Order: sequence, then C-alpha cells, then structure tokens
Amino acid sequence: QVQLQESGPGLVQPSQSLSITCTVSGFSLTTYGVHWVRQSPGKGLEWLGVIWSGGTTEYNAAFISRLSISKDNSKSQVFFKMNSLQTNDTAIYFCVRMRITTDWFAYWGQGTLVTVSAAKTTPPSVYPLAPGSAAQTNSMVTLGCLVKGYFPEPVTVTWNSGSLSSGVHTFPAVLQSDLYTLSSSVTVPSSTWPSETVTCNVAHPASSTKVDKKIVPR
Amino acid sequence: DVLMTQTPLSLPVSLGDQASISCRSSQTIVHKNGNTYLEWYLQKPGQSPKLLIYKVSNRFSGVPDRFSGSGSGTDFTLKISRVEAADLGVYYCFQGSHVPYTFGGGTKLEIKRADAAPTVSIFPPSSEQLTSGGASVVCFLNNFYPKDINVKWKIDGSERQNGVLNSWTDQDSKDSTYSMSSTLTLTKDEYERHNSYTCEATHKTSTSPIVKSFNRNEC
Ligand SMILES: N[C@H]1[C@@H](OP(=O)(O)O)O[C@H](CO[C@@H]2O[C@H](CO[C@]3(C(=O)O)C[C@@H](O[C@]4(C(=O)O)C[C@@H](O)[C@@H](O)[C@@H]([C@H](O)CO[C@]5(C(=O)O)C[C@@H](O)[C@@H](O)[C@@H]([C@H](O)CO)O5)O4)[C@@H](O)[C@@H]([C@H](O)CO)O3)[C@@H](OP(=O)(O)O)[C@H](O)[C@H]2N)[C@@H](O)[C@@H]1O
Ligand SMILES: *[C@@H]1O[C@H](CO[C@@H]2O[C@@H](C)[C@@H](O)[C@@H](O)[C@@H]2O)[C@@H](O[C@@H]2O[C@H](CO)[C@@H](O)[C@H](O)[C@H]2NC(C)=O)[C@H](O)[C@H]1NC(C)=O
Repeated sequence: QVQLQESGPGLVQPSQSLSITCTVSGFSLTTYGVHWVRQSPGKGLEWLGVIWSGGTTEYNAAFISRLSISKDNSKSQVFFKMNSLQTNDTAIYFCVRMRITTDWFAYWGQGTLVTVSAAKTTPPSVYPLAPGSAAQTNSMVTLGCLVKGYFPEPVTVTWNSGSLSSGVHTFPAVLQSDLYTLSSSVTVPSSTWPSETVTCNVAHPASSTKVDKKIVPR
Repeated sequence: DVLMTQTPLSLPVSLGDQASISCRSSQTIVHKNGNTYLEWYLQKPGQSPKLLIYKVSNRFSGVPDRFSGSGSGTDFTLKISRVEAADLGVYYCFQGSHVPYTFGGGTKLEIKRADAAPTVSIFPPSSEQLTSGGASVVCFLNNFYPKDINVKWKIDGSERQNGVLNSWTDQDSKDSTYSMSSTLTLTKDEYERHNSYTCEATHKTSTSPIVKSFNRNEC
C-alpha cells in the first residue's frame, strides 16, 4: 500500500517559512504526480499545487508568489516550501496522490498541523481524574486525564499504551491564556478498575515529552 | 477559478436509508485530455479524506458498492445506499480539470438514532493540580443523542458562568452518539472558598436536569 509520510515543523514564526518533506513509498515519483492541499476550519480544503512526474509544477495563483514544490525521484521525496506565513496560513498541510485516471495509488497522508505563532513551545501538565472519594459506584466507571497548559497542538492521548481504545473520548483542545487544554475520558467496568491498572499516556511531540499518569483511587 | 457548490450543508439520515449529495460547478470541468476529473471524498472524524469516486462515476478500488457517483456538465451527485453508522463524516467534491483545482465546501452526514440520555461524571481537582496552585473541576457528559445539550455549573447553589470551557466530540461512528466536556477553572484559593460544586445537564431525554455534585469538605 501507498504511504505518504510527512516531516516538518508544526510551529512557524510569523513571516518565516514552512518546509515539509513527503516521503513516498508504494509508487514511483518518475511516473505519478503528487499534490499539496491544506485544510482549515475557516477556508476548508484548498489545493495548493502539484508536481507532475516529469517535474513540471503548477500552483494555485493565490499562492504562486510564495510557494515552491520540488522533488528527488531517487530518494522518493517531495519537498514543499511556503514563504512569508501569516496567521491565516494556520492549517493542516497534506501531501496527496489525487486526481486519478487509471492508477491505484490514490492516498492522502496524515498531514502536518502548522501553527503560525510567535508563542513559545510549552509542555503539558497532566492530571489524573479519579472519581471523588465520596463518589458513588456504578457498573461502569468513568476516569479521565486533564492535559493542561501546552503549546502548540497536537498532543496524542492513549490509555494503557493504546490497548484501551474503545469507550474513550478525547475532546478537542481549547485555547485559553495562550495555551491549550484538553481532557480525555475512558469508561471501563467497575469490576476491572482499580484491580486492573488504568493509565493515560500523553505525548507532545513539539516539546519531546511523554508522560504516563496512573489513575489511582482517591 | 471553478467554484464548487455543495448542497446540503448538513444531511441527517436513518440507518439503511439512502443519502443524496449534490455538487455544482460554476463552469464545465472537462480536462483537455477528455476526462472529467470530478472526485468525491469522505473525511471520517479524526482522519484524512479518502477517495470514494473518481472520474465522476467510478468507484475507487475497495470502495463499497453502496457509494455511486453520477452527473455531467455542471451537475454532479453522490448517492450512498443502505447507509451504515461508519459512513458518517464530511463528504467533499473536488474538480481536477481546470487549474486551480478546487473543492466543495463539504456536506456533513449525520446518523439518526434513538434518543439517549447523557452519562454524567464530575471530578474534583486532582491532588497534583492543587499542589501546583490550580483547581479545575471537570464534568463529562457522554454518549447522548440528539446533539443539543446545555450544561450549567453551580457553586454553593449559585450559577457560575465565568471560567467555564466546553468542548464537543464529533458524532461517534460506533453508536452514533455525541459527547461533551465542561471544565470550570478556578484558582486554588477561589476553589477553597466554597464547598458545593454541581454540574447540571439539560437534555430532551429528561424532564429534570441531570445533576452530579460533590462537597469539597466531604473530600
Ligand atoms: N497526446 C499526448 C502526448 O503527446 P506527445 O507524446 O506527442 O507529447 O503526451 C503529451 C505529454 O507529453 C509527455 O509529457 C511528459 C511530461 O509531462 C509533464 C510532466 O510530467 O512534467 C506534465 C504535462 O501535463 C499534462 C499534459 O499536458 O499532458 C497535463 C496535466 O494536467 C496532467 O494530466 C499531466 C499527466 O498526464 C499526469 O500524469 C498522471 C498523473 O500524475 O496523474 C500520471 C500518468 O502516469 C498517467 O496516469 C496520467 C493520466 O493518463 C492522465 O493523463 O496521469 O499531463 C505537462 O505539464 C508537461 C510539460 O508541458 C513539459 O513537457 O510536463 C514527458 O515526460 P518526460 O520524458 O519525463 O519529460 C514526455 O516526454 C512527453 N511525451 C500530452 O500533453 C498529449 O496530450
Ligand atoms: C491572509 O493574511 C495576509 C496578511 O494580512 C496582514 O497580516 C495579517 C496577520 C493581519 O495582521 C492583517 O490585518 C494584515 O493585513 C493578507 O495579506 C494582506 O492583505 C491586505 C489587503 O487585503 C494588504 O494591504 C496587505 O499588504 C497584505 N499583506 C501581505 C503580506 O500580503 C491576505 O490577503 C490574507 N489572505 C486572504 C485570502 O484573506
């Protein structure tokens, strides 16, 4: 299967540039085009440009003054660079094979969330949420993890190193005092916890942090 | 530029019924090579868009028979037969015939289901947070339907509006429900001035609000 793996910085200072490398596996860059697309809540999906198999590039005229796409066929890499980023360039940027005629290589990468800000990288504080010491007991118990005061997005929240995946709600982050906060709940049988350990795992790639917080009865 | 206009913006559908989604282009979209590069994408919650239909009416390899594309000129349609819970998300059309390539605004497919009351849980500040000088009180309102809901905080019986942050999930692909978090943030000092903390949910499934509460002195 196709993979379009992206690397590049999440956080870009205003007026500076965004560079993303897309590493292609599963098809030859000498034969197929690769497109770049971004997604924001305000403007939806915007096609930015394409690099065709022979190297010809086409760009969206709205961005052409500050956008560059290039590639290295032998390394199977496609390079995106955009200059002079402002706050309205905040978006998830994707390397994509789309607009297909006959091939089976359509694929959309996981994307790179790009935040355009002069605000500083800050790791999260992670707090376990156990029910109150006088809280009543039910057949299913809800536990949680409060992830507070981080920047920029994203964080990844898992439970029991990703083995506890069902019954989880990880809420969208909200931005307050220039920092993000989110919470995650998990619901498990009362005959399981606390006899069986439940731990939330929080990764914040931008600060290289990985924290585990065991949920302990109060 | 070719403007792609989708309708409707939002589409509720029962399980097993058919959904129909429209995309109109502001001009014709025949590429010079003769192909009409009209594509339909589905973006499920938490995921990247995935190709369903290419060149107007061709199902991409692996896409279920329930998805069908049609149309010509400036009028295109996606039909989803026998809708399943896993079909929820945002559907987008795309034209790749005339540069710059453009997307429609999206149509959110919502699954109808039977009403379900929220499961409400309240959490006092953690001992760890209190040690750092903060005090967040968290309330989860989980797995409810329909999506419309209201949450009220009371501190020692008085409604508190300031310092509440709310967040909502997308519709759940397993059970077609919605969830919400509500977090009341105070300083440790404000928190320790009061005793009773209450999260109250109002939802059409109950006549009375659903109340979860704790007393700081009973902790
Ligand atoms: N009748 C066609 C025939 O005429 P000639 O053989 O007499 O020239 O071929 C013409 C194209 O000539 C070849 O051009 C390539 C270089 O092509 C590109 C480049 O790759 O850099 C791209 C060109 O752009 C077009 C085009 O004008 O043909 C239009 C684009 O919208 C797009 O549609 C591309 C490609 O066909 C896209 O290819 C894919 C894809 O990425 O999706 C992948 C393919 O594998 C295949 O699946 C096709 C589909 O069949 C859809 O077509 O999709 O084409 C254009 O920008 C030229 C530019 O003008 C500079 O040439 O660059 C040459 O390759 P290189 O040797 O590597 O340089 C090749 O030598 C030429 N023969 C075509 O235009 C005529 O219609
Ligand atoms: C996206 O934003 C740019 C930048 O706008 C400026 O910087 C922003 C951070 C904000 O502070 C704005 O108030 C500023 O105007 C827009 O480009 C500017 O557009 C105006 C004309 O509308 C022009 O006077 C400025 O010189 C432009 N600056 C630059 C660097 O180009 C741009 O138009 C916005 N794009 C869209 C699609 O709305």
